[PDB]
Amino acid sequence: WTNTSGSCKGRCFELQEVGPPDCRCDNLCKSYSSCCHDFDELCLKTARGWECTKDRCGEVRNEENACHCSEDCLSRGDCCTNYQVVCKGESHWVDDDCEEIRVPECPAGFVRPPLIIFSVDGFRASYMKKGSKVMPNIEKLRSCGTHAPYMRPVYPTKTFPNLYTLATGLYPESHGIVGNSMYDPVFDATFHLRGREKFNHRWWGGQPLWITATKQGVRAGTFFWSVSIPHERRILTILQWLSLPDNERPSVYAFYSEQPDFSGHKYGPFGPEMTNPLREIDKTVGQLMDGLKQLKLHRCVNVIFVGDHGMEDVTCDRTEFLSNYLTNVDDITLVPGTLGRIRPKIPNNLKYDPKAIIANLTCKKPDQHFKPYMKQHLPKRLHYANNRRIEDLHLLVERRWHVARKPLCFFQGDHGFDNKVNSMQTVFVGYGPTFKYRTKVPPFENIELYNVMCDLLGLKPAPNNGTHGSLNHLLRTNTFRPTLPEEVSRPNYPGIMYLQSDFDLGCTCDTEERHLLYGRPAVLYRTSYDILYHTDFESGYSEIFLMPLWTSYTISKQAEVSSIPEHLTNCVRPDVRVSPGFSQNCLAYKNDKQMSYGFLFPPYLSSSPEAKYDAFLVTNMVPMYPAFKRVWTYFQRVLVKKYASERNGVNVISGPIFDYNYNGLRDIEDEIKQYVEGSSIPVPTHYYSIITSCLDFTQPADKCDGPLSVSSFILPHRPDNDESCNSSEDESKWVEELMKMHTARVRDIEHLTGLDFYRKTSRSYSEILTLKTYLHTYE
Ligand SMILES: *[C@@H]1O[C@H](CO)[C@@H](O[C@@H]2O[C@H](CO)[C@@H](O[C@@H]3O[C@H](CO[C@H]4O[C@H](CO)[C@@H](O)[C@H](O[C@H]5O[C@H](CO)[C@@H](O)[C@H](O)[C@@H]5O[C@H]5O[C@H](CO)[C@@H](O)[C@H](O)[C@@H]5O)[C@@H]4O)[C@@H](O)[C@H](O)[C@@H]3O)[C@H](O)[C@H]2NC(C)=O)[C@H](O)[C@H]1NC(C)=O
Ligand SMILES: CC/C=C\C/C=C\C/C=C\C/C=C/C/C=C/C/C=C\CCC(=O)OC[C@@H](O)COP(=O)(O)O
Ligand SMILES: *[C@@H]1O[C@H](CO)[C@@H](O[C@@H]2O[C@H](CO)[C@@H](O)[C@H](O)[C@H]2NC(C)=O)[C@H](O)[C@H]1NC(C)=O
Ligand SMILES: *[C@@H]1O[C@H](CO)[C@@H](O[C@@H]2O[C@H](CO)[C@@H](O)[C@H](O)[C@H]2NC(C)=O)[C@H](O)[C@H]1NC(C)=O
Ligand SMILES: [Ca+2]
Ligand SMILES: [K+]
Ligand code: NA
Ligand SMILES: [Zn+2]
Ligand SMILES: [Zn+2]
Repeated sequence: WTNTSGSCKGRCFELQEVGPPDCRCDNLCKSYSSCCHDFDELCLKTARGWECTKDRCGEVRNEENACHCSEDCLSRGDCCTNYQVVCKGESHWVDDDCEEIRVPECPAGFVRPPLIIFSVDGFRASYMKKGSKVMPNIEKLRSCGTHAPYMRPVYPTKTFPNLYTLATGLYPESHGIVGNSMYDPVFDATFHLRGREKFNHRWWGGQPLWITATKQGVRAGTFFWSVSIPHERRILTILQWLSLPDNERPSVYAFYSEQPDFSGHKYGPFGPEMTNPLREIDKTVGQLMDGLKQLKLHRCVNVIFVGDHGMEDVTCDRTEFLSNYLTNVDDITLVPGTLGRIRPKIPNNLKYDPKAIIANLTCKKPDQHFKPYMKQHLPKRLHYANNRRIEDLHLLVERRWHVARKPLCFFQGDHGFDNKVNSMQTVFVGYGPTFKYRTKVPPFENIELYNVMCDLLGLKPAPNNGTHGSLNHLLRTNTFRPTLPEEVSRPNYPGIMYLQSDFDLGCTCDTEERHLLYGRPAVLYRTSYDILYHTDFESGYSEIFLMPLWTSYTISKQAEVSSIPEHLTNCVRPDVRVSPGFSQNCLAYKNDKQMSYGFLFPPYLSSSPEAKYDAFLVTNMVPMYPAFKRVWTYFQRVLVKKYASERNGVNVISGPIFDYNYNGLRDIEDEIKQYVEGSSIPVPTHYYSIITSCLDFTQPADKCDGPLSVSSFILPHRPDNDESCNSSEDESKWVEELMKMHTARVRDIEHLTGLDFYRKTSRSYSEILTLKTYLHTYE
């Protein structure tokens, strides 16, 4: 029971923690029906609106007014934000020239620059192009501070997963808010964006910034605002908190606006009706900045202007219905719209038939505007599988479309799609003493921001998925000095210890400086492996997994592609430096009716026939389904050379990935669940390739003076090409399309392999971290 007879007098929006029996006077009080009886009366005044007018200057204070224009308002901290402009002849902040802020200029008693996070819902990155004609305050923040052209949200590109990712630095699969709506089979309970279940703490994992701050003795303002509280009151409240005594004042603040998302849904992102909401948000930013100027804080505070996701054109006329594909959709529950998650209507309904459902949803219409995936087959870059709240069956929906269960307008916009889709990208601007001045930075992922906010606050971040230091380039100071991980396993460099006669493998056959331009990868786990040198490639061959952890080679732009001769079609040779016992055997391949093999270094790119025979080495071989071979051969034979030509040479590192439990992390031996028939040769779930060149394409890759350029992939190792609806055609019609979908960051590959790349370069470690987080999106 909470005793609501208490009073909020002297208590409005108090930061003090207040539990029942006591009644409350904060933002959460309504959700808990715990407000004091006079909360709305005392704490939510609205009289006279939010702006001083000339006729109010030097009024006697009426405590019934929403804000004040009396002479004493400044000392008390409750002036309307435009008081000085109207009453004292000052200028709005937006009308002042931009001046670099080289160090914080903070009033007496401020020990560090406060951080204010200004989040806007559904703010598409491209809205920024509207510029000062529509958003003069925001344009000033953007042009004078540090901005990215866009910031990449997490999937699904909806509000709750993204706001909580901003707060935690975690992927949804890790923080647990995997959708605006979700079912947890262990709780047997359902979470919705609207309603009370979401208030239960059991849903929310990781450690959000406000808790990190609090635990480390840094005080936070609210990070939740009741929907009933107007934006003007949110801003006034923040400004009032900033006026508090040194011993009460928070260091970090959050503002949230539900616009322009609401209007985007109603009118679509390109609607003329979007101008007004955008003007309104700008006016709010203006109130904040004017208010800060009144407090002499406008050159003291760090401000982050950040969105949760973008907005796409989606109308009623573009809806796929599952009832067109499946016979009884009333027996399933679909989380619908811009994504699909399917489970039986009755939890654990035993007659649920997922393989039959997937088969009926696979490439059944030529223009089909979604694609079904078991979650472990989703592109690894989405990091969307390792959580019990994520249904096994997922539908990745085409941009501009919806998926609905059945047929049984008012909306022209929506979001939720694949987070590399352009329309889903959102905004980032940082302005203030700790950010750079008039600086543009490359796009980056929202998972990175938690570390930076911790930096801006002097906090040590909880473990998260950001790569700390990858955003140091946004900052004038307070950068984090990263340190290189220590290698855990040093390699063996084995010479010949055997003879061809030594092997009974079933086969028949009738540098470091040049091929590892950025140094050899460090192995960050305990294992046993051999460095193997060759004319055309180097590898780290694992004695445990019976194949390379990595194969590294450089291909000049002028490099010549050769065919493989018909007599060498099935040539596999023993490797005299590696024991027969630590080798794969071709008998297993001849014997497995479903699994073939491929090579990490492609024979096609041999320097010479003598060298080409090295490519057929048993230690360059890896297990590949014929379906995958269609992809890999096209990549090895055609694409690698094409990249070399377009990029002026490339350095390639390729290898296997084992992630049977789909947690995005290197499997231990125990976790591997498939082997070549009759053998102990483990089967990769994916194959990766990291392709690097000189950012300045005029320089060849091996002669690169400056920054690097990288693209990487994590290709799923599957027994069929059902994912590619056009795979019956020549590889030139579908393989690249598949590869683009499975683009990846180097950092993703690092998690999955336990390797550390780019350890020997002429660039800073921070620059390299940025490179490792880069994602080539093909948008
Ligand atoms: C992104 O970054 C995160 C954060 O570093 C990484 O996630 C971590 O992975 C490691 C290694 O697998 C896990 O270590 C294990 O920890 C558990 C004990 O963990 C419990 O206590 C910790 C610490 O307080 C807590 O964080 C954990 O929270 C998990 O479980 C909660 C209760 O169910 C849940 O509410 C919360 O959301 C989180 O669930 C997620 O992780 C679990 C696995 O723990 C997973 O089953 C679930 O689906 C979610 O993904 C938990 O109470 C020990 O038993 C082990 O010995 C081992 O030490 C961390 O627990 C895990 N941390 C978090 C917060 O997820 C990711 O790997 C990284 N991803 C990538 C791709 O790099
Ligand atoms: C709810 C997220 C929980 C915690 C994360 C909090 C903060 C994250 C970091 C920085 C900025 C601060 C944000 C604080 C947010 C406060 C208000 C929180 C939720 C309001 C939710 C809301 O109003 O959603 C509106 C819906 O139209 C979204 O529906 P969709 O359009 O379908 O996604
Ligand atoms: C709920 O709150 C009211 C307000 O504080 C409490 O009312 C006071 O209670 C004591 C009774 O011993 C009186 O002396 C005061 O006159 C009351 N104050 C007012 C302004 O009403 C009430 O006690 C609380 N209910 C509880 C504790 O169950
Ligand atoms: C998958 O689609 C096929 C239709 O292509 C469905 O087959 C129908 O099933 C009903 C009863 O099961 C038969 O009486 C109809 O004759 C079939 N339709 C056609 C056009 O042949 C099948 O039911 C679907 N499977 C699922 C799981 O929805
Ligand atoms: Ca794994
Ligand atoms: K075979
Ligand atoms: Na196919
Ligand atoms: Zn949103
Ligand atoms: Zn929305």
